[PDB]
Amino acid sequence: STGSATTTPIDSLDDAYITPVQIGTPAQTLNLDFDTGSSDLWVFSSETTASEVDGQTIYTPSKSTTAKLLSGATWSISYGDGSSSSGDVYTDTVSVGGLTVTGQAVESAKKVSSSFTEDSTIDGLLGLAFSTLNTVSPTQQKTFFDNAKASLDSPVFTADLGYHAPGTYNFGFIDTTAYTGSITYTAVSTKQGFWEWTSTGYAVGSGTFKSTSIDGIADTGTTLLYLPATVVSAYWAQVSGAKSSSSVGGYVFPCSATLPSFTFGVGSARIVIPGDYIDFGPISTGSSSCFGGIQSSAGIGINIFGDVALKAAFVVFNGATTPTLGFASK
Repeated sequence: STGSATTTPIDSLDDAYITPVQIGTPAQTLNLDFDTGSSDLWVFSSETTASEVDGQTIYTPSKSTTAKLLSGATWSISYGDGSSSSGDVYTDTVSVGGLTVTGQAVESAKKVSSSFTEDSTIDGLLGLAFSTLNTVSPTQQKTFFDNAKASLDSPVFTADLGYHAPGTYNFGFIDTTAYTGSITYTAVSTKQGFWEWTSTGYAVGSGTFKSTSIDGIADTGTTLLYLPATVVSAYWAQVSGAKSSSSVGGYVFPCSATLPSFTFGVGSARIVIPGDYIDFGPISTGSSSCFGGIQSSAGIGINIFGDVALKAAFVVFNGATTPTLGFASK
């Protein structure tokens, strides 16, 4: 089997991407944030505290003839941005782009933090990291990809995120029309539960490539590109007036600037992030200070190849017995 679904930016900045997902019988369609940096499929639901729902579409398990309470199971998750959610668990039928999994753990939110409430466009998350990170207790649950893997034509999914435009998540096949050149594959460590790999270096604009190993995660659920402070300083030094602002929370730059590109290495190959992808617009409405799309990871503990980087590539998440990542230009 295969599946193919369009993913759409939630706003004009590509702050996140939503993909429609069918849950239950009859289908209830919710727009979920596919997140290769976590491993829980959770949804706003009829059980979510009413004051914490503000425009999201909810899953109502009592209206699904295939929903079953997973007795005793609870979940609770906290994300790198400080947001969180928690609740109980049902199993139900879940379909993405024509690919159907029966018995998928659907984690029903009883509580969500303010950032989720405040984002009316995201009805939940669909985790695509390794199932060892799944938070369901006392019986850890498998991700949608893990449950589908054996049925797929090939044990892979691909992320093809658009810049200010829709893109595609495919399951079970590699669309050879969706990229240019060849796909370069690189090793993955699953030791932290992430799609963790080592970039071979970087360049700023037309500058010379610096060969240096940068360990980080391919994370579709993180908006920006978070890299070591040395790398980020080298980037922003090429932008007149750019500075790191403690009050704003990162590097800002004059909105009048033209940003240079940023290149990252994948083995001997190179992925080029155009400068425009690094512009996240005014820090507040009407400001001439703009927020940068490349930020320091120094306070995180891990480097994160978020959407800013991944949207410049066609990315293969290869879930073979030894997982690997592939990147192609497009």
